[PDB]
Amino acid sequence: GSLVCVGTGLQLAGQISVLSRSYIEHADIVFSLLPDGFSQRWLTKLNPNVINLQQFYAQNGEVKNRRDTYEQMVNAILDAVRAGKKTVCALYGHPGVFACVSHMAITRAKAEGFSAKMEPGISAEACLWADLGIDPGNSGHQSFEASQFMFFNHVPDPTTHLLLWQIAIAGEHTLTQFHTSSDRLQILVEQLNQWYPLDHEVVIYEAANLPIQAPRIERLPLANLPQAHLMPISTLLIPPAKKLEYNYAILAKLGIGPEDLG
Amino acid sequence: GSLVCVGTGLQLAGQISVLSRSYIEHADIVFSLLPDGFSQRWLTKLNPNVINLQQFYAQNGEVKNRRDTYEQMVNAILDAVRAGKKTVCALYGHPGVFACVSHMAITRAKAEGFSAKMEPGISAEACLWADLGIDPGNSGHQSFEASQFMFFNHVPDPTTHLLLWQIAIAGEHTLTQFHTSSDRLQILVEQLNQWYPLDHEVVIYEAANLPIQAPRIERLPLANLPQAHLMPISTLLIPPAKKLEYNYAILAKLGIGPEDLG
Amino acid sequence: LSDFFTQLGQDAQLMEDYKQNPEAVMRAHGLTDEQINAVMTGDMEKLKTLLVISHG
Amino acid sequence: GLSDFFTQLGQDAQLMEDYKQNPEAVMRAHGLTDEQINAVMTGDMEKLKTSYLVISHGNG
Ligand SMILES: Nc1ncnc2c1ncn2[C@@H]1O[C@H](CSCC[C@H](N)C(=O)O)[C@@H](O)[C@H]1O
Ligand SMILES: Nc1ncnc2c1ncn2[C@@H]1O[C@H](CSCC[C@H](N)C(=O)O)[C@@H](O)[C@H]1O
Ligand SMILES: [Zn+2]
Repeated sequence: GSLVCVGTGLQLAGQISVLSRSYIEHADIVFSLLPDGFSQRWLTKLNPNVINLQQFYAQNGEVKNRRDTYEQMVNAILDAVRAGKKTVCALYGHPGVFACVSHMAITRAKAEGFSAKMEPGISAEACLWADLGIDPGNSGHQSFEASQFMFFNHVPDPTTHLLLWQIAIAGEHTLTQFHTSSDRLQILVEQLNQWYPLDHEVVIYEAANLPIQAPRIERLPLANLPQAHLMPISTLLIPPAKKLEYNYAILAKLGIGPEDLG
Repeated sequence: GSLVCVGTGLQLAGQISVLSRSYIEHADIVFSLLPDGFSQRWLTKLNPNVINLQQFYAQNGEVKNRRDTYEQMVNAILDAVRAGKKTVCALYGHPGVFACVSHMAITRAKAEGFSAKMEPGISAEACLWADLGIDPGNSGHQSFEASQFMFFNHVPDPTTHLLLWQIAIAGEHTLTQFHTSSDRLQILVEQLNQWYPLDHEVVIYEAANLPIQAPRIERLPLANLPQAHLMPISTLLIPPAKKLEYNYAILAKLGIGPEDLG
Repeated sequence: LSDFFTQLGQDAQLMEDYKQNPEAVMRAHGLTDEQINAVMTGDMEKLKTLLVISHG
Repeated sequence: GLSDFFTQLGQDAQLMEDYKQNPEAVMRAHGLTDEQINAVMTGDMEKLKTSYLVISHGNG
């Protein structure tokens, strides 16, 4: 048995890599986690032997720690590998970007003496740069999971483009709810206000999953965030609050000045 | 005429998106910037009408500011669009990640009233997560261009994975050289030492471009960077120097604590 | 619907045709008026009538 | 020959898995020479090719 984890990108059918599609086609079995039923039908036509990982999520308003969902997901994948199947895990976007299931499965597979690798895919971050026409290298880039930013001490660089992932569940500590509340978002606004003014324009971004769909690119003041309509697939972009300023300290060590810059 | 900028990823042939490959195949003309001659041959077989942007780089030890190189690249692309050609720009990796040519061409094309868009691709960063088995969401991620980190004021969060791109030309202020010097790297080491010990293990990473090639994953102490062997495609990964600390201020506002964390 | 969307997402010729004239292309692939309306209004939920894998 | 092989290997997951099982066998079967094979096994990319890739700057 063996394992290969691939990503399908965000867009239907077209955003998967040539080689990754090939892996799905030749697999003995595929474990999937895709955005919608259109992608699910696409996958099944490519390879009929599919197990949908969606089933391991809380069903019927049940209370279930996502930690347990992920564990059950990993175990299902490993059961196929241990059985001797050439196993492919097909996750939307990049299989190892803000996704613990693939990394976990690969680690466990290697430990039990199985071949396991991960193939990179196109993530929501990659879609954002393209859709917004922003280069992460322009003034730098930082990414944080929203709740982690709240729970732990992170210090952002306000000259960079800052991304807060999973903004829709920002502050949801139990890991049992599918969305947070406005009061939690308000606490985030107050936290961010350390670096960013209340009137600072931020962007709620949602990459399209269908080819006939337009991305969501809603600009609004940071203050209005708690009233905004957020979805699980929402990412919050916080543009720079300050322009780049010369680092005279290091310039001096280099024995040069701003005017010497090419 | 119209413009579509696509990425081909890092790996030969297999790492381009299905739709992006289709764009190349149906293009009137293609402007390329690919890693090697294997990739160049691959492209020419998909579409014979190819102009190599590589020609706009300084030739024969000439002194040329890279800003001029990029301007000439953009002008070549736009000339084809202005002529009425259905134009595609094929850059390696992601066309809009630490790459100004695509963004610039799209901006100028729109201003002249032409249809122009960018399709996301698999970047070196995307390859890094997979090859090193690191989830950027684990403790967050930050990216900076090495020289910009030196010339301008940037403050890294030492709890996150930090990436310095274009490490090979770190501190090369003229934009006319293809590499930097060990004295320049030593200055960067002293700068980084504000947050990172000299014995802090860092990683020089190079994603493979060929299917028979293993990636470069060289671990060394930060102190030794100035003596290391770097290539233009080298990226420096600096793992966290500190673990995540609790944000009691926010936790209290949320009315919870570490023990209530799901 | 499903067959159309899958083709459109993969085929750059059809994609460029679509962008030129969405309604003409959609009608040519047999989409109903209500399906076309849903697309043009951007009502994705109606099209499905006719994701968190980590924590902090 | 060499180029054709690499292009196919990069795209075809079946061949890739075959290659991973037995590199030398697959390479020899696709007509690669002993020198080419040696280069692959020693990871000498330079010999296999027997260009600048910077598309941005940090001067603002
Ligand atoms: N269509 C979409 N548009 C924008 N952000 C999205 C998105 N789908 C997922 N995300 C982001 O990803 C988070 C889930 S984590 C999964 C991310 C996925 N592996 C990837 O490569 O993108 C969401 O909370 C959101 O922050
Ligand atoms: N094969 C490779 N492995 C690792 N980093 C690479 C790489 N090729 C390019 N890079 C990084 O990218 C920089 C050039 S900027 C172009 C990056 C490309 N658009 C992408 O999406 O990756 C290099 O200086 C290096 O920091
Ligand atoms: Zn990033």
